[PDB]
Formats: sequence, C-alpha cells, structure tokens
Amino acid sequence: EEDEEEDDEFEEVADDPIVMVAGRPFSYSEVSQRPELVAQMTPEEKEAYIAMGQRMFEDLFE
Repeated sequence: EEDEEEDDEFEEVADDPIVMVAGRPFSYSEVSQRPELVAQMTPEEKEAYIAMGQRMFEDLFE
C-alpha cells in the first residue's frame, strides 16, 4: 500500500491496468497482445493506452 515505510504516493492495488478498448474495459496486457483491440481503440483510448505503455518502457537499465 501507500503507507508502507518509505515515502511514496499513487497507491495502486491493481496488477494489470484496465484499459478501455472501443469504450469497454479490458486488461492492458490483453490489449498489448490484441491488435484488433488497439485498432478498435479510439484516438483517446489508443493515445492513453500507448501513453501507458510508453511510460512502462521509459526506464531501462539494459
């Protein structure tokens, strides 16, 4: 949780980030594996999902 020990924020308890595809809520991991979904994603949805994914790969140590 947020109140663990170290100072942090944005308490999240969801494993997979629920992303919306065509106005419906599905798993992000699912959409990242289903092109038919991202292709159905509206500009708002795709840009959101795509923004989410980008932030997940904007920190690499390899």
